[PDB]
Amino acid sequence: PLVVEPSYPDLVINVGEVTLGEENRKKLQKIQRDQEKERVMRAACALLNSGGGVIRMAKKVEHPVEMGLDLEQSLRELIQSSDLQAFFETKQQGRCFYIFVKSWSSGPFPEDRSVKPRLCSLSSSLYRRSETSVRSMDSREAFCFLKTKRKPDPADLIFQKDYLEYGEILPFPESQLVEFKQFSTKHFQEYVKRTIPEYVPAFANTGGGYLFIGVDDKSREVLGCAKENVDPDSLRRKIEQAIYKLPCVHFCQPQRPITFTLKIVNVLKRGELYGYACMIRVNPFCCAVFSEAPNSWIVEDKYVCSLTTEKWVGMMTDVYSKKGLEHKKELQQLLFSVPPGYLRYTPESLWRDLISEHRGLEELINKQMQPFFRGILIFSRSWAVDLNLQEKPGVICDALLIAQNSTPILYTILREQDAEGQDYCTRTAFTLKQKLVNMGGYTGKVCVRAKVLCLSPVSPMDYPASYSLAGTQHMEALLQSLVIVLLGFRSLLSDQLGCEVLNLLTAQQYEIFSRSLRKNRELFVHGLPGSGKTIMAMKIMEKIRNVFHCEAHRILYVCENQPLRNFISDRNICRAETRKTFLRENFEHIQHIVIDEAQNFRTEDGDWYGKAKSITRRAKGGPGILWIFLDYFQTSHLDCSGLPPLSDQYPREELTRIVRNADPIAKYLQKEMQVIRSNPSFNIPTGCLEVFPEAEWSQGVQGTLRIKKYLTVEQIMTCVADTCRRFFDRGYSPKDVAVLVSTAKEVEHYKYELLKAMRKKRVVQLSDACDMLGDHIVLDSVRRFSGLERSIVFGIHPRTADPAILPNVLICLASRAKQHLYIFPWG
Amino acid sequence: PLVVEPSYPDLVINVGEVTLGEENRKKLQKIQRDQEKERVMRAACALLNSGGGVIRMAKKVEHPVEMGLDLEQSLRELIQSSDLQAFFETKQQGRCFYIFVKSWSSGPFPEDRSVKPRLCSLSSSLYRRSETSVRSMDSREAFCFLKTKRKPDPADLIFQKDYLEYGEILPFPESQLVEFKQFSTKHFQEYVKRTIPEYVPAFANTGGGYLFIGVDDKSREVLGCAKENVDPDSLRRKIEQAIYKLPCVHFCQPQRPITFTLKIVNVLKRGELYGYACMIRVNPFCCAVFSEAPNSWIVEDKYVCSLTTEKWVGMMTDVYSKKGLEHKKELQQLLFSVPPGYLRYTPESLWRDLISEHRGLEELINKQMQPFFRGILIFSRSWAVDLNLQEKPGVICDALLIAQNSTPILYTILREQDAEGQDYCTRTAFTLKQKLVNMGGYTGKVCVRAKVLCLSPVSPMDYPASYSLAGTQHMEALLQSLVIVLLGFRSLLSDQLGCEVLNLLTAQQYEIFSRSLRKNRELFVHGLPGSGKTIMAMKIMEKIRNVFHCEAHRILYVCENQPLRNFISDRNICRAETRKTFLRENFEHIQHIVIDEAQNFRTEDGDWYGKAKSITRRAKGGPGILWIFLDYFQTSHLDCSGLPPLSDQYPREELTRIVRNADPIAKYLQKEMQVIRSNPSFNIPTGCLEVFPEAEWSQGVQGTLRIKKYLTVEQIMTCVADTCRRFFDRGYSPKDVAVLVSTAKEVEHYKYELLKAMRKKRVVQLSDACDMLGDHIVLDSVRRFSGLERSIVFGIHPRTADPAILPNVLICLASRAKQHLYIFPWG
RNA sequence: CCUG
RNA sequence: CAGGAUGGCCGAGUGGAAGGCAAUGGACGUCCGCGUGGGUUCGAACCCCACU
Ligand SMILES: [Mg+2]
Ligand SMILES: [Mg+2]
Ligand SMILES: [Mg+2]
Ligand SMILES: [Mg+2]
Ligand SMILES: [Mn+2]
Ligand SMILES: [Mn+2]
Ligand SMILES: [Zn+2]
Ligand SMILES: [Zn+2]
Repeated sequence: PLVVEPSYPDLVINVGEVTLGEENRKKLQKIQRDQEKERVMRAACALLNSGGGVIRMAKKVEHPVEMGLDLEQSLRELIQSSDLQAFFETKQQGRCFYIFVKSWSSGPFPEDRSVKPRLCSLSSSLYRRSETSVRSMDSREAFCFLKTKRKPDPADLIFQKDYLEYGEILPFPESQLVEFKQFSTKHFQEYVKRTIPEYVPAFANTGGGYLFIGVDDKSREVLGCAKENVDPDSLRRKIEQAIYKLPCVHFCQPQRPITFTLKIVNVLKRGELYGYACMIRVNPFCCAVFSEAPNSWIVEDKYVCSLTTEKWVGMMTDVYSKKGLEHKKELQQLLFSVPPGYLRYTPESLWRDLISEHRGLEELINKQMQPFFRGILIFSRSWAVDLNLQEKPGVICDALLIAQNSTPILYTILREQDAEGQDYCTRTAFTLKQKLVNMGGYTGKVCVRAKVLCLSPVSPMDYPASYSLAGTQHMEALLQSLVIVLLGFRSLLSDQLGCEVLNLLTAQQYEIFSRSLRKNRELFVHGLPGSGKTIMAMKIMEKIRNVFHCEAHRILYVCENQPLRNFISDRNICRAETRKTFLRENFEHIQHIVIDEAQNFRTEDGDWYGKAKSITRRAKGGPGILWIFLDYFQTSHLDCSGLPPLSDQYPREELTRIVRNADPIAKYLQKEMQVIRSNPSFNIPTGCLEVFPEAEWSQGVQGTLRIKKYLTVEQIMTCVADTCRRFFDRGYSPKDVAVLVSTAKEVEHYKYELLKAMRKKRVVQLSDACDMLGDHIVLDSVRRFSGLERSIVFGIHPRTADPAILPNVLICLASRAKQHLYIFPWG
Repeated sequence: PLVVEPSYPDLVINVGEVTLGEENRKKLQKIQRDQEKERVMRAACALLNSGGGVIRMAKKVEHPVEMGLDLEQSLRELIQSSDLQAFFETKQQGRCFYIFVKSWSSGPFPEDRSVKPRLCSLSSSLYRRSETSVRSMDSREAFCFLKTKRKPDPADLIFQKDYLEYGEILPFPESQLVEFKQFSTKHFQEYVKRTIPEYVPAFANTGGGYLFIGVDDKSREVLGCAKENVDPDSLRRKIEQAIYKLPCVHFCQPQRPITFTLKIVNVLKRGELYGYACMIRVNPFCCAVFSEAPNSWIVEDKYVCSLTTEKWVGMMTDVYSKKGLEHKKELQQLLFSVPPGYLRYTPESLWRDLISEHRGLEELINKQMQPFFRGILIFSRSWAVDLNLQEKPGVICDALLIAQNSTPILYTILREQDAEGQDYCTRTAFTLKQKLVNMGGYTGKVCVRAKVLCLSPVSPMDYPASYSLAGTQHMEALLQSLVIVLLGFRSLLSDQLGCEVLNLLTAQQYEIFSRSLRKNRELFVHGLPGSGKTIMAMKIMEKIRNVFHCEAHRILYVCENQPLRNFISDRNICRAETRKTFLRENFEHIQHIVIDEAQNFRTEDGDWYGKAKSITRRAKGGPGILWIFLDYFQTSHLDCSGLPPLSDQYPREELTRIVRNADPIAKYLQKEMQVIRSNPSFNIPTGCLEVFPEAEWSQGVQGTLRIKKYLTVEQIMTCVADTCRRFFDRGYSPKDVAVLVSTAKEVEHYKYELLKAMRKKRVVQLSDACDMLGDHIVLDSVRRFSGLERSIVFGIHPRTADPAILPNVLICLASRAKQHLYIFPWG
């Protein structure tokens, strides 16, 4: 049999002894030549259908030889092209001959999904009547045939007869619908058995036709087979069983069997019976009829296996991340930008951590990277875990090199030499390559070379020169496939990519939303939880500056909360102030005003709404911009806010698509908003909450949502410390974490008890929400964090004085977390 | 040389006497068999590349015969498939054998435009190196190869030597870069000439390589050619000339020749000169190299012609109605809807006119149409003129039948029998079929039969059954192709299709525009001329009814002009009134108000804007909708309108895309809008006209723009009556025509002056603008017609009493015409 | 297509 | 799974059109032709492939 050799970072099939050279292969018998050809073609088909690999065959001579014309032609028939170089490249060393196979189709969503077939095959086993001949459908023909089937006569005059005269001349030739057959007397019955499988499917697949057995092909005479040698009823049984044995597939209901008419008619000579003529009429079949199982091969687990008929049809007709697929080029430019003239190390934070922790690692890597002038080196604690494999103790780190004039190399750094190290690195490189093709959709020639290194002071297969990354185009295509693969697993780089995907989604929505600036002066923007409301507000202020040509200090932003204004003010895109500062101080020189989280405002201090109306109207270039962002789902008190009635808040723009939280958090927000819909506060006008998230919208970003009820305070706080330490080990920064509690009065207690457990985990700085620019964790209340967001958020013990306010708290909490959310409720 | 038979409504190629049957073609000499095959294949390739047709062969025998397996296989190679049935169908009667060919690729923009090649070929003459063999690229391979080219070693050790030894073994085998060839024993220079085109193109197309002439293919021994047999310098000259004779096509700058190094090296024998060896190193070539001109054929005029290298490459590497193609399904369902169970005559106005004019025409057509139980019969004065051909006097009408269970038939009706009648009908049917395929992009099997009929007292081919329209899908696909064909010619149905295209464009822009109904309550809609402002106003009231669930009478429409008020009222979508009626009567029962042409309102009667606000913002379901449609380019007077200041007119929508006038009219509108902007009216607020139309927006609808300056009143009126009579003869209704005058005081004068000429033309009814439903030519002033549209507009002597309005009046005139605009300015 |  | 198909007929020829019952396939010394169509070869009846 054929089995993949496991010691390699690639699929490598050993086919054994093969005779190579056309002169040598001409001296073989037909049987042995065909058997060696079949082994090699099974291997090449399997590697084409499974992401590529290497065929290894032992050659019986020492000197370089050519492949042989018959093997060449079989490879050409496999790829349906004379361009062998595109998929097959051969090397030979000593007594070893290697063929390097590229994948046929790469990824779940190739560009050519409707253009080229999913699989290569040795044969499709689909036959078509092609005028007077029967021909087998190549992969492209069969692809088109099934793609068509999936969508939602004088001969009959002869067939109607109940007897035939011996020597009768039929008045029609063989044609698209007619086929005449004659057989020798002794073998007639076995010849019929072998005939049915090749002509019945061809008629069924094409439009039907008549198969006349007992008619001379050339003269069209009726001859039949002698009575003594044929039993009509046994013949009928045999033919019918052969016909029903044919494998049929369906794309419809009802899935009825092949329909045909079988007639065994009498052949009369001089008025006496001589023999029997068999006539089959084959109606056109609704779907595809195979003569047998297709001859297509794939690698699964470790065995080269043959696809079944149904699996083959499924593949020939029909976590993957489409947001990654769509944004791959932008994401690659952001994270894995290829430097022009030096080797880049990423992530820089993880690299610095590793070099600080381990002595001599810097020198080791620098010495190992001398040959590679340009490219990128991507580090990790364990690429194995990054790919959902098992971790190996003793692995300092893994690094993936993607440099010019080199193949991809996966380095594994060990503290001390190990026997299992090379196996671990090989498994990791093999998985990485298979993902780069089968998930990342890479269509080039790719290999990952596994290389173990030891910090304490089988040969590698040589690939053709076409497997080396020759420059920017290849490196960028491979890094975009790497982006798409990383977005399918949980890891530091997959989390950075997910954050950038969220940013790109927000930018799309903002481009849709910013077209209203030229159309409005007064606007009430009703956002939903996690709709980017604040990001739109900032980008709108920038757009106002650019369009109206007014200086930044002429644009004003008003919010309820000090942390939020602090955050907005540090942008230097406008003047930012609070409701109280706004109501107190004078702003006559201000032309444009933006107001956010207005539903949290209060009427105690004064009529901020009227003040802003006046300030904006008295602007010189007509009335200025007065945009009031608000979200009633995130209300923070039962009092009135000073907003005009719901019927007065016009014109309106609604931000309904969730673009700021990953998929789990978004689903949680969607579910939880129904509680607020069920019981809203009385300060909320009734009809406002009848805004619903877009049903067709998803973020396509992975995240973590964990509910950890039934725990005590010290357990919560130790768990938080453990999780933060794990993230910091994986490479996250503290400035990606925030801890949110019910009220600002409990902030001091929870800070103390968090530092009590953090002093065991090597970070001793917790900051309030009023500072967000330093590299430290943020602890604060849910409410004081309104308008801010962090990648990882710890939600501790929701609590408020009034039931009428409690329902909001879960939404106002979960909406603060971009990717990872941990909830610790009371119980 | 082959020629098209001209007596047919199709492309028919008569290839002469052909031997058919496998048993008959097996008895031939190979030369005769191959010559017959070449003739048939040239015909088939030409018909594939030229829209399809028929090949006629004369078969030497009386009885039915299969085509022959070599002919079948050549057709399979031609279409690169075994599905011959899709393109080739064969019939035979007596001593005639027909092959009906379907077009390979049809239409200017096929669905498969970028995936399948435009041409079928007998040979591409493009060769690629495939390991150790040279292979010709089929059509699909050559298509992909040319796309790739269009988008923007141990052998060298031997090659470096300057002498070799007889019997030397070259230490490397043949490979993708190396070819071993022996010299011929007989004719050496001729052999080298023969072999250079076989190998130099393949190396040049596939990365270069080495060709060693004089090296045994099997033993790899150096043999060379005897010294006395060839002369090295003449051999070099012959090789270089053969190389430079190779056709090449470039897709790049510069267009450099083929690059190579040619070496003739002495072949010693025991240290003495015995012979010569030829070494060619062929460098990779930037573009395609042909061994000879491609073997592809096409029907040009009356000749079957071969395509040149450059014509073939252009065809392979790459009026028409884009909007027709985009909306063909909707346009077909509007105009050419095919009913279930009865034959439909269209256009019915033209049909009625024809039967009224001619005695017995109804009887003739109804008699002819008995056989057909379903379909559509499309009449015309002259389908030949519709298709840009020449008219034939004596032709009553042409009808195009498209009925179930029948092929298309073009009928020509003559008053009296004529010899040229059948020729005229055949030429028209040929043009129609070729257009349906090559221009309308029909991909099925199509033939248009040509029949002549008379009102007073070569046999057509019989097409396969697949050429008859089986049912709804075939009839609809064909009618959708006819839609695209018609939209490229100037005719009555083409003008109706253009009107419906403008309606589809308006509906799309309205789908964009109507999203503001949820988001605004007060809206100022600023439309440009021809931007469909009134259509939006009507359709948005239709939407207000559905979205506010109120009855129609709750909506109020207010405009300036009585004709427009009437046109709106007669639709029963709302209550419609005038500004003057509005400012007097009671309307507080109203919830919603839409104001149109508000720029033309006047202040002297009252505060209409104040009344509108007051009525709307006191409705029960909150403030009502108050949308105001205005167009500052279409200002009719220089006084005050009563609108709020431009700085106040928010929120604001803009309709900047012209969707109501054909392309010439729209361009003329833009050119006049430029004049307005250059010299704006003073009563308009300052920044209004800085609205600009969509730069790239086009309607793709053909129209008529004619300016007949320096005419007299008599000439103008006679020309108007003459053009009206021409249109009415062609089939346009009177109610497609409007005659517009500069001022209303001239209306009765010009009514008299018009009837004075029109009574010669057999129509007696004119109408004022206040009746747009009557089937009459509307004569009225530009001012009174503002807000109304008609297909044909006659603009007479436009002018203003106050100079500023001079270009505004021209714009308000032009914008009224949908398709045909005739202007008669001042002398 | 024929024969074992 | 093997073995076949040659000129008028019988039959010899597996890589440089016998013989037998003056010639006794053809197109224009080159080429095609040994069931048909292709391929390799400097060279094919001869080797390879498909088809009948
Ligand atoms: Mg014989
Ligand atoms: Mg023999
Ligand atoms: Mg032959
Ligand atoms: Mg020969
Ligand atoms: Mn048969
Ligand atoms: Mn060779
Ligand atoms: Zn079915
Ligand atoms: Zn070039």
